[PDB]
Amino acid sequence: WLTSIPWGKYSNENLDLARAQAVLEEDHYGMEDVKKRILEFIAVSQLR
Amino acid sequence: VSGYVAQEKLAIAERYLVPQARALCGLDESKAKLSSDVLTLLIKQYCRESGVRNLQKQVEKVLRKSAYKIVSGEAESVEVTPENLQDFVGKPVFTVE
Repeated sequence: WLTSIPWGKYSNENLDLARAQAVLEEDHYGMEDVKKRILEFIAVSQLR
Repeated sequence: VSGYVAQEKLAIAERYLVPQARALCGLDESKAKLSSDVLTLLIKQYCRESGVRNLQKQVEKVLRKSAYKIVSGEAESVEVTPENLQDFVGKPVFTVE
């Protein structure tokens, strides 16, 4: 159980905003507020 | 320990608070100016609590929203101004003491 835990495995993200635009719009109409927040999140992580 | 005078919170936040959140949002002063007057308007209006925690949330919100305007947006240097402010953090909440 101790050895099983990952220590540093870091799934790589997509980081292009465009592809995030699409995939957010593909599957949920509206609810624009949450879309704006999460998009802002990726936009900042790409920076810092 | 006591509460804090409105100006007292000003003297706090310009030194020991804004730079801290600025290091949390990862920005530098070159692109994310915050005049004193915006802070005085903020603390006078949007948060009336003796503790400083609520002002800490506001100033956080403002900074990271500025970051979103940088990383993809237009301006290379956001400049908060009191007329600008209503954009970033919205409409005044409290007024009628």
